[PDB]
Amino acid sequence: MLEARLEQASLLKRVVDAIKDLVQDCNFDCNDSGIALQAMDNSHVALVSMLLKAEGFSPYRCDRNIALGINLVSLTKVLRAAQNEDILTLKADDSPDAVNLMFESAETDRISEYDIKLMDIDQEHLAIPETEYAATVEMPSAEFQRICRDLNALSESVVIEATKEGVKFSCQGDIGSGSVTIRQHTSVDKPEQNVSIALSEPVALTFSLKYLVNFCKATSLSSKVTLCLSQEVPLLVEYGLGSGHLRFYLAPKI
Amino acid sequence: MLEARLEQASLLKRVVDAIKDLVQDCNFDCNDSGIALQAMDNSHVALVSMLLKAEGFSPYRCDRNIALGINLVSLTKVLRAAQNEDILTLKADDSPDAVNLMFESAETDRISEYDIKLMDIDQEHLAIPETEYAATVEMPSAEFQRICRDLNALSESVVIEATKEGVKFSCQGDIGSGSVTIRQHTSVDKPEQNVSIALSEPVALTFSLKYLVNFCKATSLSSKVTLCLSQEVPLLVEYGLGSGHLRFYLAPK
Amino acid sequence: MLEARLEQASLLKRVVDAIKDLVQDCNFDCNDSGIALQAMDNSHVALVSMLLKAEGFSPYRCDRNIALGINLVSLTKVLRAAQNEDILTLKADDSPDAVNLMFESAETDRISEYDIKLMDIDQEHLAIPETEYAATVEMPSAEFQRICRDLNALSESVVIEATKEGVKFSCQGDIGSGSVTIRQHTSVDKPEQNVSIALSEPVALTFSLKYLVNFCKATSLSSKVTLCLSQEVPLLVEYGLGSGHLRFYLAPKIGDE
Amino acid sequence: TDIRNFFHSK
Amino acid sequence: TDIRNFFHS
Amino acid sequence: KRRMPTDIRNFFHS
Repeated sequence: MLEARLEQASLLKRVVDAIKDLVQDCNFDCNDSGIALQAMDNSHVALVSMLLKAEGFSPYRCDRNIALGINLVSLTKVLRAAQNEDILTLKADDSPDAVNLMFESAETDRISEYDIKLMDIDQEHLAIPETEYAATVEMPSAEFQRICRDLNALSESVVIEATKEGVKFSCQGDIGSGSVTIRQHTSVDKPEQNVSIALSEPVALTFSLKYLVNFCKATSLSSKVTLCLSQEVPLLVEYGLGSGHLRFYLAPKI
Repeated sequence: MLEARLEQASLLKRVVDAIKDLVQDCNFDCNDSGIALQAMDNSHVALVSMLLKAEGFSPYRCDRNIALGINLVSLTKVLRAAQNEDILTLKADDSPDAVNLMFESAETDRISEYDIKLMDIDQEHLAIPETEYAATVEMPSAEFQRICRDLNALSESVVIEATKEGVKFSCQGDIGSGSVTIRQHTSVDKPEQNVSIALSEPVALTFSLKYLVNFCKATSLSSKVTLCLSQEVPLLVEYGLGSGHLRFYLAPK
Repeated sequence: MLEARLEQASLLKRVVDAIKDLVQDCNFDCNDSGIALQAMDNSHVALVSMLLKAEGFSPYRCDRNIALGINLVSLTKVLRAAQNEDILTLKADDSPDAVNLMFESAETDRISEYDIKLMDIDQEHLAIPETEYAATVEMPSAEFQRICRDLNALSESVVIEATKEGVKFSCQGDIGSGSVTIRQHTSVDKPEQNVSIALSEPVALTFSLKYLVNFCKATSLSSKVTLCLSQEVPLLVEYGLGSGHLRFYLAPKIGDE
Repeated sequence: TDIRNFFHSK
Repeated sequence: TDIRNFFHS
Repeated sequence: KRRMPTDIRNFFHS
């Protein structure tokens, strides 16, 4: 019924590690598109939107649409038993009581198999309206993670101000104030430290640093992160997965 | 008089780190062959059997049979004060209340000296019979440790099944079930990841993963581990020391 | 005003990490010679004496004498936001309510800028006299750190005995007794393991191992540490910063503990 | 503060 | 359960 | 509170 095989298991390992601390139990909706996920945290403050397109699996085969209700802590415990370079095979029958994961060793003739009992999750699906953002910032994911951790040590809220010149992350706390200003940057041989600002109108919004630090647990998935800002819409933090995406939506502090 | 000198102190450090979390207070029985240890855990489910042969000590001199009753936490605190590549000298009188430990640095002309007070431990000696095991598995110690920790995250018990094809470690829990199957594996390039299975009779037994994870704290002692199984005897997990051995015996569930 | 820039922030981060766990709130006294610090711990058993010479900053500019009262935990949180390979600029106004720190990336145009609110701290400065010590020991700082940690696992107090043979650190505890004896080790091929013992009179004093372990948080500042001892004077544990120094003074233990 | 103030259900 | 059912005292 | 004997202020003048 459902088979999705990852050529290197690392991807799923990182994907689950980028999600678990934000949302506990989730539905993996599998269809002809691949595997999608939409989940709000228990706050109802942020929203995870993940798409793993059929392109990414060795054979991807989904005979019928299926929702796999999985506890992400259990899935993390099962995925920790796989090596980054193992061959991962996910399978599920029609009307499944469990999801089957198989990890195949590259070198040795070693085979691991796990069966995770599925969950019944009522999730209330939300409609994402395909938004045009006033400001779009492309930056190194590790630099954004460092900024978020640094400012989170001082405060609970960060102001992101996007202009044509660059982006300014600022905060205020008991210690005092802090700011990191990044500028529009191009490099030829080393493009891992590039910063792009596509802007039609300056934006300035305030966000929870705890949620941004949780979002930055996706840093291992890509060397670039995209921040999308506009008034009256939530912030979009997007990590490209290669034939898919992992997106976090965060409502501003009002 | 007893003097036993180890060329690299790391060995004793790792042995005590491999024993302390399973058994706290232990007797080191010292005789002409070397330093032996036999101890059960407090719930009496597992048994530690260690032999440090005189061959491994540069001068070994044990004039009389003697029992050094040591608290392994105190010994660990003292042994942490030695470097991995230090020279260790253990000394004791014939009627001792304490043991003398000396750490000599190879390069710098540094000498550390400690006197550890001994304790009185009532000796539980058990007779371990000359067993012919139905299954004998030689595998990478790090792989066995990884399997044990992985499955211990999922369950409390592991079924070890040794058959003609290979060895299967299986477990069941509230989350679900899991299994890791290893096969006969010889390689000519990287031989540290070799797996040998000598089988005369298929075996299937159930064990506590907590105790196996505690056993795997001896991983630092050897790159290979040997598992010895039979339907009616306890599991043997053995780590070679070169000049001796460290063995864990686990009663099945 | 005050402006002083370090080409590599590492030093200040390291310096602050060697002091914060011993003393939290302190005044940084800035003048034409540079940035100095003298602070006692809350129990008044140890004393930190730091000098960061103007030599170490490429532009150093201090127009008037200024005392920056800083909470070292806050400063540590701010300094954690600097990379080891950043350009650090410390700044202060004439009548400052805060101190300004700037971290500039070497590669890229990235600028991090922080303002730490200052504190009102009355510092009780002591006159530390130019002493000629009976014993002076130069040894690897990491070796001294291991000695202190090892003996702290067994006891609360260490007896330091400096004689012509060498220097011996001994302790006694519930587990038993222990001692580490070092002798000078006149040079090697790899000279990071040298031990120097300059002695004019034997010394024997008892010290708190907790305070010495806290002192050894300066191990990251230099590969060697200097111990200075004399009967009836405090122990001096010194780490060189090059164009500056960090010194710890510890009063000997006098009790029945 | 609620994310569902920006995203309509179903 | 109980290692001592296999090894005589 | 009195100063205790282990106190660097017993060793260094004001």
